[PDB]
Amino acid sequence: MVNKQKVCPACESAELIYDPERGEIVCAKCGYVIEENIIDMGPEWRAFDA
Ligand SMILES: [Zn+2]
Repeated sequence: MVNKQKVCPACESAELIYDPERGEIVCAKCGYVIEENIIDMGPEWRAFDA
């Protein structure tokens, strides 16, 4: 994260789009993802025991 953080830093295409299946947000132009891990709590997904 650096500066505003939005749009496409790649192609200059401000149209992005969301991806609820992965938790992603991609470009609507070049195809480029932005982030794809929109979470940080970790209920029951990492580490296992008992
Ligand atoms: Zn783009």
